[PDB]
Formats: sequence, structure tokens, C-alpha cells
Amino acid sequence: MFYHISLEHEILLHPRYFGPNLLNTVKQKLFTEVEGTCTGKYGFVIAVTTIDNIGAGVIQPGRGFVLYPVKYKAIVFRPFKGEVVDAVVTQVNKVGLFTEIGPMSCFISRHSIPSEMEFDPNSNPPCYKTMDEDIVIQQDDEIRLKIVGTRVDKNDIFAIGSLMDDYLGLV
Amino acid sequence: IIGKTVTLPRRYTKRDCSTFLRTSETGIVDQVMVTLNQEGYKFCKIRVRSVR
Amino acid sequence: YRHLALLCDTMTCRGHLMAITRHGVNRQDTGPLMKCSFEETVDVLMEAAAHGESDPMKGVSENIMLGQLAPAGTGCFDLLLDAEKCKYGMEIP
Amino acid sequence: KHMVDDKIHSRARGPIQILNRQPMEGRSRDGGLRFGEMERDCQIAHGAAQFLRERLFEASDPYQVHVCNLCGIMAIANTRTHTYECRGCRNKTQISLVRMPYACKLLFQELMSMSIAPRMMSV
Amino acid sequence: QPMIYICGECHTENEIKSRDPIRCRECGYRIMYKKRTKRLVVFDAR
Amino acid sequence: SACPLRTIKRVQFGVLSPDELKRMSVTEGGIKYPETTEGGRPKLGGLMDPRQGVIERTGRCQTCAGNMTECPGHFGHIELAKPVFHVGFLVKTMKVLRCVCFFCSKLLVDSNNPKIKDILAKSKGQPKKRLTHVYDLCKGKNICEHGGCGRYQPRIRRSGLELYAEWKKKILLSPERVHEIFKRISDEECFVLGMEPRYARPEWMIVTVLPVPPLSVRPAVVMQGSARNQDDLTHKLADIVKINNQLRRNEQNGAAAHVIAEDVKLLQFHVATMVDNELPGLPRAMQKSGRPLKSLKQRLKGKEGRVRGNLMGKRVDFSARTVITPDPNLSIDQVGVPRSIAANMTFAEIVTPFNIDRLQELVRRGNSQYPGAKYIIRDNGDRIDLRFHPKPSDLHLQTGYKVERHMCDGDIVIFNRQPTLHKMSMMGHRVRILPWSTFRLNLSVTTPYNADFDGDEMNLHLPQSLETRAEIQELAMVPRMIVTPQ
Amino acid sequence: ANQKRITTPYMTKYERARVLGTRALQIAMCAPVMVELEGETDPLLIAMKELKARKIPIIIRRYLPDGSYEDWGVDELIISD
Amino acid sequence: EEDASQLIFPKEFETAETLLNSEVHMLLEHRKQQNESAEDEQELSEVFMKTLNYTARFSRFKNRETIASVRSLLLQKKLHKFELACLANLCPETAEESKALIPSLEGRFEDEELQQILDDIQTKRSFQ
Amino acid sequence: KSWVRLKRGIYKDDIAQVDYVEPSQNTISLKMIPRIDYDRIKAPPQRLFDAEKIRSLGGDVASDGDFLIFEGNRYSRKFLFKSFAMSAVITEGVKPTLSELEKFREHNFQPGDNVEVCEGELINLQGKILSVDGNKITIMPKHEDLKDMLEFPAQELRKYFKMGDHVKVIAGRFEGDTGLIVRVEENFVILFSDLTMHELKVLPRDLQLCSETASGVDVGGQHEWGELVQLDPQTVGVIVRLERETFQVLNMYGKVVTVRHQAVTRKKDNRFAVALDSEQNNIHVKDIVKVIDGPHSGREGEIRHLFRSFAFLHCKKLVENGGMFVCKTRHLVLANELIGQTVRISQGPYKGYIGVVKDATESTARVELHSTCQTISVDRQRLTTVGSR
RNA sequence: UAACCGGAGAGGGAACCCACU
Ligand SMILES: [Mg+2]
Ligand SMILES: [Zn+2]
Ligand SMILES: [Zn+2]
Ligand SMILES: [Zn+2]
Ligand SMILES: [Zn+2]
Repeated sequence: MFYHISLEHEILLHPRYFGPNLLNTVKQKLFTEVEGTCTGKYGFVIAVTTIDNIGAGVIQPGRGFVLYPVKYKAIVFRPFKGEVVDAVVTQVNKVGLFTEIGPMSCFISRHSIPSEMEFDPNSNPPCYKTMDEDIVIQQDDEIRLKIVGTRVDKNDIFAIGSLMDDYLGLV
Repeated sequence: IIGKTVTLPRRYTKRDCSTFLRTSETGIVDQVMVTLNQEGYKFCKIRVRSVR
Repeated sequence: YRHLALLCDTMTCRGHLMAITRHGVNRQDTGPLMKCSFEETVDVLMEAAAHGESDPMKGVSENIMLGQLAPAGTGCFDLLLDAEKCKYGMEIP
Repeated sequence: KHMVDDKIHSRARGPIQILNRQPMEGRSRDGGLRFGEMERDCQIAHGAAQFLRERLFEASDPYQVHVCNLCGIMAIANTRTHTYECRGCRNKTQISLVRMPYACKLLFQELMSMSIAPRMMSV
Repeated sequence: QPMIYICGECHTENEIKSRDPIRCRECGYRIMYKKRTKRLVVFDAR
Repeated sequence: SACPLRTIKRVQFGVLSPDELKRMSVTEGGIKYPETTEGGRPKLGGLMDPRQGVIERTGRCQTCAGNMTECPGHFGHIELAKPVFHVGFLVKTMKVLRCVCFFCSKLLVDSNNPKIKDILAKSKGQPKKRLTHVYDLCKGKNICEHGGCGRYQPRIRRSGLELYAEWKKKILLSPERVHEIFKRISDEECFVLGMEPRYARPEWMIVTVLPVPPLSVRPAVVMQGSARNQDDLTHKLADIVKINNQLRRNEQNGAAAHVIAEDVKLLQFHVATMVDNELPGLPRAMQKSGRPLKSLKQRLKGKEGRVRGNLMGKRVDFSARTVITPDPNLSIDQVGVPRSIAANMTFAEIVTPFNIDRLQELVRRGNSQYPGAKYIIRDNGDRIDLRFHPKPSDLHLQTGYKVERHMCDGDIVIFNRQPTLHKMSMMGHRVRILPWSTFRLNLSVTTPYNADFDGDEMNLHLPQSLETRAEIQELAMVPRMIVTPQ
Repeated sequence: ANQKRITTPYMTKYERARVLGTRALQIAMCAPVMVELEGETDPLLIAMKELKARKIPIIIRRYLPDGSYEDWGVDELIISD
Repeated sequence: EEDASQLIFPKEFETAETLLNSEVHMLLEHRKQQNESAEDEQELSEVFMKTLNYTARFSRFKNRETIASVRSLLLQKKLHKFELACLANLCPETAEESKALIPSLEGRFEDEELQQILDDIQTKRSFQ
Repeated sequence: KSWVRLKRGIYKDDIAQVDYVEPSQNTISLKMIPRIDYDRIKAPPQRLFDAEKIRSLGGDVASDGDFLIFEGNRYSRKFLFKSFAMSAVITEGVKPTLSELEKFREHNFQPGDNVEVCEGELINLQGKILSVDGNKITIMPKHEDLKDMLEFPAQELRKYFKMGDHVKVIAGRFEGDTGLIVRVEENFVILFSDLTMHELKVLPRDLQLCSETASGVDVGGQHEWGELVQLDPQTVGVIVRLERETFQVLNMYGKVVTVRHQAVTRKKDNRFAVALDSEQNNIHVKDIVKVIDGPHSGREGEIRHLFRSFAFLHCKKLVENGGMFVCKTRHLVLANELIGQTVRISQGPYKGYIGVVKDATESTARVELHSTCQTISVDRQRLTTVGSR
């Protein structure tokens, strides 16, 4: 999940954006692109704490833009397959349960939810519930769920939750 | 110069086989020729005249 | 005499004679793709591959066939931007 | 019979061959001129390295290819969905993109066809 | 619509429709010619 | 396109191991059908597969999402019914065979020797030299010393393509036997014989799988709608897979072993033809078209080959060629070119606010008028042409665009005559426009050009990049190189 | 350090050609310019005026053949032209 | 690819320092404070605000000194970094629930010792 | 009631159903699919017999209701019913498939897969596949907490996979798909496929484990997933799901239909097209817009396609059709004659010339002259159109 | 009581001979 590790990413500086404040302009630029992005190796990019160093400028042969090798300490998030995290439900539907773990979106099938944990369309808020109405999972409710499969597509991380195992449900 | 249609194996048909005069040559067609080959197929011959 | 003596000393610099043949230039280990760019290609590459040969391509034509910039003058060195004179740079419009 | 009208021609980015992404030959197809071996060597002697590089790589057959940092082999890439994979590695992280001549790339497939392993590591 | 053609050795005129054998009507001669266009031609004297 | 760009440092050369070959092959279980394709659809497991690469125009590759240019090709593997060896590896194989024992597959060189230590110390990093030295010293060994067997070991020599081992009795070298003893060759034995074990192996010298390249390597072309034009590489691949299927079926059911040996010999001849069509020991293959088949060794050793006719010297655009004409009324640094050449030749220009009005003027004047442009290229890479006259919304311009504009006076061009006997034979010049259609230049430039106007035509290249134009201007220019160094 | 200056301070024709071309390139795609101009449109003339002014914001990394590199700023680089 | 228990990852991923829900909350509130100050500044990402909301609603300790006390008191004992972070995020009151949620914690410590550690965590938790 | 394949003729290597067996041991009656062109091309793919069509074409044909005789005593009923030779048919080793059954065991274990033992003294034991043989494999499994190397046949083994892994379908309707499983029952395994987040219920025998995910392209290599094609020349559609012989396609109005592989044709996509969403800000492909009006009001997604007033949108949170919903653009918010005609240059420097217009512009035109071996440019104001058609 | 839709990449190749530099 949340890990405080240094990252290195190459930044391309457009020559028309040299200006007086080279370092400040490059730092503001880097805070623009690197935040909010995702990658397969490191997951979601949450926050960048410090810029560790700024490398020497190298002019590419035949290309105007100059490249600065910049390393920086940052905070990243990476969910683990086969690992349980508490979650908050976004929406409950005919097709399944939709929930959010921070920025990461997880989906639960009705074959992943317990069979007793069954949906009531007659209820005005869409919610899963039991026969005895003891466990009721509503939208924006703190639940726990076992993540069983993680996959990434177009630099977007989303997961599938599992609740056949015991001690899984609303917190 | 010569337009031909070749039937291939919706609203689309035989392909184009159009033999052109070569690029960057100008002038006038002086005379043309239609005959048959030894096979029996039609056979055309077009001469291009160009004053220099 | 500069070029003539340079030719002769590059001929004799390996401790022995160097006739300009495949029979010598294959024996000097001066780059497998130099050897391939010589008149014999498949045998010298095939022996380099058979013996497991490493090459950092410090040549010229190897850089050329890889398509990148050959470090043989006008491209041998690197260019570094100066942020101090860049911040001395006045705006233009 | 040597007429200037019959002899003059010029080309600006016409067709490309099926086997290699290179210009045509002969002015009938608006052919391209062969920037030959000894001309390349004499350009080297002049020292116009950037001019020779642009004449030899991107004005003829520029390409981009992915190679992983573990083993110097070709890796496949579905760039529409941005899934980059090296078989035999399953890494998909220690990978890089390089600019590659089309002819030398086809040379690399010929090498592996002759069971040559041009292990081409990025670093 | 049919083409106006010239036999050559007969120096005669005939009418030819498409996808027909290229033969003269009275002699069947294979060497066969087409007439000048009706579209106008001019030439400056240079 | 998320991968960062990198500059290159090093290359390693080895042999491909068969397990890695069948791993990175996209074909699973190989291909085992001698048909090229099905009657109606492309076929999977035939000679051509969509898994190998994109097949037709406006189509998609099965493995990757690329198309023609964006599809870089995919490979395959064919498991052989019998292992087989080929030339080059055959010669190195028989060298290693004379180095190694026959029965116990021991080192036979007795590496615990001061001579062996001296050879290693001298050839610290010289594998072929080490191999030659150890083969020369180990040629005179005969019996084993270590090696348990007391036999004299057979002399192994080639008869045409096949190899025979004769004891002080002659037998055929079975490829299975050669593969077995190369497998029994130890790793330390391989290292002390002096060839790198991690990248190559003696049992990798023998191969049991055929790597098959994609349709980029073997193109399929259509002519007059027939689409039957397939290359000799595809034909020989079909022959290889047909014979491999025949051998596999025969070893599955018949196993009379005489047809097996004879068909294995023909399959070995076929893969030897795949390596090189021309062999001193066996006749070349034959096609019904009457032409000899073209092998890859020929395809690279030729003067039109990849290494020379496609790598050292390759076809380039941006290069006119025409006959010349003396003209003394212009300076020594200037060359006059025809209007048609100047109109059919382009030059790239950056749109800057300093000249944005003049570039806009040139753009809406456009192609087919002499001062004009034919292509406009945006910042994102959108290429818009001017010859089909797009809408004025497209004709509107902003700073930073790419203009393929016709050149005017002052631009720098390079200019030569083949053969370039001397380095003075290609000079930079400033372009200028004259009405009649030929190159116009100076006699002071003819004198180094070896040019004498009896029908000799010159070539004219124009660089596109501005820095290349500047460096040509400042290095190869006639006043800057008035005087030769030689 | 300022003492280990093995290569000559005379900057070469190759160096001046490369810096002139690249300077003309960012002048062409409109990076800010700090030499005063008398009114010119072409980046070639702007770049040669910069080169004769000797005020380029670029320092050259020369690769000495041992493996080490040395930096040479254009201000302390004496021009052969 | 990697499971939570067997936990294979590179040495950079191992030396990556984990963060609490409350630690992420205080760091992200700090960074949001510098984002709010120094105007004419580009705002932070919607991912940053979603993470801030999630870690604010899942924060366990509202005091930085309390956070440091929890981290030191779970630090002197021998536990894995990932299991330590998971235990700090979950805060289970029962060792049975803790070992059911984390299978890698089974056999790492004694049952009564783990229950005592969880009880200490519950006592030193900041309750609202 | 058996199956054979013919040896000679145009019907070589085709499945034929032996219906009646004559006791004379000379010929047997076969029901077979005719590979005929109904006397149209000859003066051939398999297709159903068309008695009405062959009666309309005429020729050698005899009509007897459902029974018919054509083209050299070829007998058909309702399906050819013709006698064929015992030596010309092959009665052993045919094994028709399910498609041939509709018209008229196996073991596949691969190394790297996990299989479990469900019977014997070694019950419920999961181990990795190392080798495979024909019927009795005698496998070498890598069991958990067991370094000893056991032996098991394919009949004893069952392809059991752990929860949450990439699984592949070797054959069937769902073949070529990759996904993550949901719940493993005793025979039914349910998975969400990766390219189409869709529920597939497949058997463990049909399941397979591999590391290469779905490529997202059809079997023919022509159309990818989430693609744009032409249902008909007025309405375009988006292939949202690939199927073994078909495509599930969302239409222009939000209806999901199923079309054939060859029914739709690919259309060129304008990647630089522009659209307006009634609030006057430009929107393009791969742009995030919120749908605030219409049937999908209150939603948000990325633009996949643009039509001149319409937009095709992708949402991951919508599990239906891969989030693919289509709506009009106006309910979204951001988050010549002179060609080929003889003309005369009758005023100016080229006065009195006759030319042919090859290109015409808004202001000028190109004229290829008839006298000078040269083509020039001349203004439409100075142009004059004499002659023509 | 109804309203501004637009469309351009190419297709072999391989050999021999001649001519020119
Ligand atoms: Mg001459
Ligand atoms: Zn790899
Ligand atoms: Zn007649
Ligand atoms: Zn491909
Ligand atoms: Zn021995």
C-alpha cells in the first residue's frame, strides 16, 4: 500500500519555457505531471515528498528539448493480490458491489459475496442484507474485503473482492 | 491511357487496372492499335508522340 | 608524410605485419561488426556468435548500422545546458 | 539520344518497398538515389555525423522497437492497450524503447533465423 | 456508342461493338485502326 | 509508448537455445501442416499464421495491435522429428569432436597442466585463440589418459556433407549421438576448452527446433489479383514442415529405420540448403520457375545484400540528379537549379512569429505555384497536405508548425559526383534559380569535381534538419575548404 | 577542479559547428535570446552573432579517452575564429 | 503475482518505508496546507483528495506524538514491516480475528503475546 | 446410422452419414451436404440443398417433391441421399464433431498447470504438471509440502486452480479468453474475462493457466475489441464483444445486437474530428465527459468515438458492455465543375490558347497547354470555357 | 412550427543484356 520510496523519472523541458527560474519551473512542471499517475511497477502515485536532486542538462542530438534526470522521494500506493484491506462502498447494483479503496476501485460479484448477503431492491437505498437483517452493507459504509485478483489496463489499477472467507463484511 | 477492369473472386465490384503514360512525359497520342494475339485475346498498342 | 607514416605505423602497430586481407583483419579482434562490414560477413558473425562475443561498439560503422550518432567528431562529445547563463537570458517576443 | 528531359528527375518521399522501408529505384517509379558506401565513408571523412545520421536512419527507414533490460531480445507490445511483454521474462518493467533501423532490425531477425543470438541489452 | 474503326489494308470504315472479334466485315483482317478524335486541336506555330 | 527512450551501450553474441526458442515462439506445439492457408480463411498452424504477424493491408496482427508499420513481427518454432546440424556449426562441431573423446565424453585434454594454465593466462579473454591452441595441442592424443576408455578414439572426417568416424572401422555420426556427447560435455570442460557456457553450449550447437521468422521476413505480394506469388523461403519452409511431418508420422508408426535414415538425410540436405543454397558437396535446390533458390547466406553475402547494399549504402530521398551546364556569371559558391527540381523538392521550416506572415503567404499560395508549400504538419504530428486544397480553417496557422516549403536563394545543399574519388568531390553550395532546366555551376568547382560537361550528371542532396544544414554550411563549404591536406 | 585542464582551451571547428547549429535550433523555435540584435529573422545570423558575442548558455562535456569527462564553458573557451 | 504472506518483491520495494493511515492523513493535510498557501499554484490531484478522504476516515490516531508512540512500541519488537502496517491499519481487538485476517501472522508470535499487543494498541488508540 | 468420408470426386474428405446399408455389400446410402453451384458457375463450399433454386435454374433436374435428381444421377431428398462404394468410403476413424452432429474422451494436460487428486489414499492433493502422456500419464506432480515425486494418471487428476489466477479456455464458445475466476464449484467455474468483464461458466478441463493475456483481436485478424464498423451505410456500430462466429455490437441508439463476422465492414475513423457538447467547449476522442442528461444521466466516461452529433463513451464502473454507452453530444459536460473540360485562355499573356483543366481552385486553375510542352497556372477570371460537352 | 454532415496512397520481384559515367 502506502510506501515511502524514492522514484526517478525523466522530465523533458521545452526550450521556449526556459525563463529565469529554471529549477522552479522544472519543479512546478514535475509536480504537474508525476502526481495522480499510475504504473504497473509502482502502482498509483499518491504524493511526492521531496525532490532529491536535479541532474545535469543533456541536449538531445537533433532534438530541441533538454532532459533533466531527476530523482525524488515520493509516496505510492500498491494493492496486493491475495490481501485484505478495509474499504468504502461506492454503489450497490444488480450486477454486484462497487467499492473504493482510496483511489483504487474494487468490484465484488454475487458469487464472491456470501449467498445469505442478499440484495433488497424494495429498499429505497440499494443495499445488500442478510435474511435476519443483521449485516446490511450500504453505500459509503466501512467494510472489509479480501482481494483475490488484481489486474491493470491502460495504467489503471482495479481489483476484485472476495468474501467467502469468514470475518469479511462490514467493519 | 488504357483502362481495364479485372473481376475479383456490398456495392463494390471489379478492380482497376489502368496503364498510364509515364510520369513527366508530355505530348500527343499520334495513332493507336487494336488487334488479336496468338491466343485470341484482344491486344492494344498506343504510341505517344512528343516534340522536343 | 603525415598520412603515409600514419598508414605504415597503423600497419605495423600490432607487433607484426598486417596485410590488408580478410586473413589478417579477421585475426585482429577489432569488432565483430567491423569484421562483418568487411568482405566476409556470415563467417565472422557466425564465429563471434559461436564464441559468445561482447562488443561495446566503440567503432563508427557499428554506430551507423545501429542508426545512432557515431562518436567520431562532430558528435563525439556531449552538450550540457548552463542554467546560470540561461537565467541571465533575457526574455524575447 | 542523351536528352536532358529524359535524364532529369527528383524525388520527395514517394513509395516504399514491401521487404524494406526504402525508396524506389529508377525514375519510372520516381526512384530514390542510393547514398552509397564510399559516399558514406567520404561523409565520415568530412565528419558530418548528424548529416550522415539523418541521411541514413530517419530519412530512409526510422523505426522504434522495445527491448527488455533482462535479456537483449525482442519484446511484443500492444500499444493500443499499452501492454508490453517479453516472453521468457514476464517482467514488463525493465523494458525500454530504442530507435532502430528497419534494415538492421530485419538483420536481427535473419540472425535469429540463422540461430544467432544478438543479445542486445540496453544498459 | 459503337466505335468507328479503319481496316487498314482495305482502308475501309466499319462499326465495332465491344467484346467482339476484331475482324473486317468483308475480309476479316486482324490489323485494325481507330479514327482521329473529334475533339478540337490547335497549335501555336512555335 | 510509455517506455522511456534510451541510448545503447553494448551487444552480446551467442546461440539461441531451443527451449528459449520454443518459449518465445508464439506458436504453441509448433506448426505441423504443409498447407500455406485454408481455402477461405487464414489458417493457424500452417505456413502463414496471423500469429506470425499482420497479413494484409488494413489488417491487424494476432499477437500485437500494430498494423504493417506498427506491427514488428512475431516468431515461431518447429520441433524436429530428428535433431539435425548444419554447416559452420558442423565445422566447429568436428573441431570440438577432435578435441573431445568419443565414448566417455571426457575432456581428454588433461587440463591440470602448466601448458593449459599458460594458454588460459595468455588467452585471458581470447576464446577462439584459446580454442585453436587447445585443439592444436590436443590433436595428438589418440587414446584417453580422466578418460576411462582405452580405445584409440576414431578419426572424424567429412565426406561431402556427412561426417564419418573411423577407428584404427568407419561409421556415420548420428545426430542423436553427437547431441548426446555434446550434452555429456561438462560445463567446466566447456569453459576450459574456452567458449562461454552461459550464452552458448556444445549441445546448443546441435539443434532440435527450427525458428521460423514472420511475414515481414517473408513478404506475400499480389500481382494482377492472382496473389499466388510466394517466395522461395516460404516454399522451402513448406518443404521442411512437410518432410518433418512425414518423419514424425513414420517414426510414430512404421519405424523401418531405412526410410527413416534416408528421409533424415534428405531433411538434413534441405536444412543445409536453407542455410546456404550453394554447397560444394551437394547440388543446389531447384524450382519449377527455372531459377535457383535464394538463401539467407547469399542474401547477406551479396553486393545487393543487407550488410552492403542495404546497410552501408541504402536508398535515400531528398536527392535530385541531372546534367550540368557551365555558367561563369555566378560566384564559385552558388549553384543554379531548375524550377521543376525546386518545386518537387521540399525543405522543412519552423513557424516562428518573426516570419509567420511570410510563411502564411507561402502557404495560401500553396502547391503548384512556385513559392508555396505542399504539406503542413501540426505540433501533435497531424500531417495535412496542400495539393488537395483543404478548408481555410485548416489553412490557418499558428507558431511552431512544420512547413514543407519550396526553397529560395541562400539555402545550403550538398552536391557530388560518383565516384567520390577525392574528398574534395562533394562541396556545399548556395541554391539559386535560373529558367532553363539544368544545373548551373562554376568551372572552379568543376576542376575538383573532375567534371567536363560531356553528358556527366551530378547528384544534389538537400538536408532537412537545420543543424545539419548549418554544419554542412560551416564545414563542407568551398571557401572553407579551398586547400587539400594531402 | 580548475587545475586538471589537459585538453586545449582552443575550442574546435567541430565544437563551434555543433553549438552554432543547436543554438540556431532553439533560436528558431523561439527560446529567449540574451544577445542584443539589430533586427534579423534568420536563426543562422542570430546564432553567429551569439557565437561572436561569446555568451552561450551551453557548456561542453569532452570525453577524455581514459573514461573521464571534462567540462569547458564557452566563456573561458578561447575562439579560434 | 505476489501474495501477502510469501511476499516476493525487489529490494527497493522492501526498503520502501510503509505509512500509517494517520501518518498519510497528517502528511497529506500538511501538503494540502502548502497547496492552499502560496497562491497562483496548480491544485493537487483528485487522486490526492480521494486518498486524503480515505485516510482521514480510516485514521486511527489523531495525535502525532501518539502515532510516534505506537510506531516505537510496535518497533522494538521483531515484526515484519508489511504485517506491522496491516496490524496498525486494521487495529483488531482479538488475536483470532488478527490471525484470520493475516495468515502470515500465524506462528509469528505467541497467541497471548499477540493478544496483549492488540490490547495495548486498543488502550493507546485515540477514540473519538 | 454411421459416418464416413468420401475418397474421390469433388466431395473429397467430407463427412457423410451412412443411413441405410445395402446387404449386397456394394454401395451404401449416404446423406451428404452438396458442394454444388446449382449449375450457375460451371458450364465449392458446403451449403444446404436448394430444390427451388435448382428448379428455377433448370438444366438436368427432375422434381419429385422432396426427392430430386440432378447432374448425372445425383439424388437428393429434403441433403443428398446417394449410394456410394464400400471401397470408396472409410468406415473407421471418422469421429464427427458436434457441428457435424447438428448438421446431420480426450485428455489434454500441459506442463506448468496445477492438477489435483480427488480419489485414493492420496486424496485432495494439488501438484504442478511436469510431464504428459497418452492415456495413463504417470505424472510427476509437485505437491505442496511434499518433495516426494508421486505418480498419477489423467483420469485420477483434475485441473484444479487456486482462487484468483489468470485462466484460459482451450476450446469451446469461450475459447481464446483470459480472466480471473470468481468461485470454483465441483464442475462449474465462473470467471470475469479481462477484455470483456463478462461471466464465463466453464469446466476445469476447459480451463488452462498461461501468462499471456488476451490480445483483444478477432480470429481473422481484422477487427479488435471495442471497435467501429458499419452495420449499414447510414448507421455505424461499435463491436463491444467478440464471439466464436459473431460480434455483439452496440448500435447508434444504445441497443445491443449480434451480427455476423462478415456482415459488418470496418470504417475509417477520423482521429482529428471535433464535436461540441452544447456548452461550446471542444471535445475529442479519449476525453473525460460527464453525461448529465438522457438515459445515462449522472454518469461519466471517456470518449471512444465521435459522430457529427453523437458520441460513443466508455465507463469501467458500468459492467454492461464494458461501460460502452452512446449518446448525443449536446448532453455532455467536460470534466469542381471546371474539372475535365476544354477551356480557352482568351485574355492576357497566353491569349488565344486552348487547354484542358486538370485542377481547379477557388481563384485560379491549372491548364495543360496543347501547343507548348508545358503546363501553367492561370486565373479563373481570365479563363473561358469554349467547346466542352 | 424542424436544422449546418465528405470522403487520396500507391503494390511485385528476379535475372540477363545494352548504353552512359
Ligand atoms: Mg566525364
Ligand atoms: Zn527478456
Ligand atoms: Zn478488311
Ligand atoms: Zn504483429
Ligand atoms: Zn574416452
